[PDB]
Amino acid sequence: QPMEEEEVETFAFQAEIAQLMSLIINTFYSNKEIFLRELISNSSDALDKIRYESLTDPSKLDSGKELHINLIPNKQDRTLTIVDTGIGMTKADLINNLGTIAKSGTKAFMEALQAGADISMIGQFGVGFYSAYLVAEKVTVITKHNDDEQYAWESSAGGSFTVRTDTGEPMGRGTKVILHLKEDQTEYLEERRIKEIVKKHSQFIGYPITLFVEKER
Repeated sequence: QPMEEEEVETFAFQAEIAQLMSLIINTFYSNKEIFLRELISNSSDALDKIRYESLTDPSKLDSGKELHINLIPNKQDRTLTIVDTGIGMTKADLINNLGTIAKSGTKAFMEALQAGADISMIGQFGVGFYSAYLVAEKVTVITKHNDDEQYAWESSAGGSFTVRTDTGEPMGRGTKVILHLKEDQTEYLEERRIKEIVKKHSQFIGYPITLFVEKER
């Protein structure tokens, strides 16, 4: 059949974000497990936004009433996926919030980290997303907001990310963060380890969380 075409938009990370990513990637931190707490917290926040929005306008849940979080480890692909049915992101929200716009806490957080702060402090500085890079060599974010189409963001750091219209599995609404794990971080695909960390750091959450455990492949 003829050659297909797809548009891709490649963006440069804001300089301090790029520096933070570099620091996260290329420096040893213990306690890397907090990446999961941070992504769950972001899903919980996203779920809060759609829940409150929907109080006033219940048609915001036409894209699905269930408000929850699924964790999906895949040993074959070496990916841990965190899926929520939260508000999601429009394409503008995605490009804005995940890389191009300076974030208030980047500078202060890098100074803290160097000065010896535990990486666990990252969430307090509003840049918790980037803790993904403690364990993942590449992150893909799939997102669908009621007001826009489904988009895929991805980055392996190196100072750039891409956004394109997602040609993968449509979602009704929410965000899916796919962590392509580093070879030495595969413990985060083990159900016992995931359960240990969720229990330890994510007892707060306010929505149902479900771990899907693979039994065939």
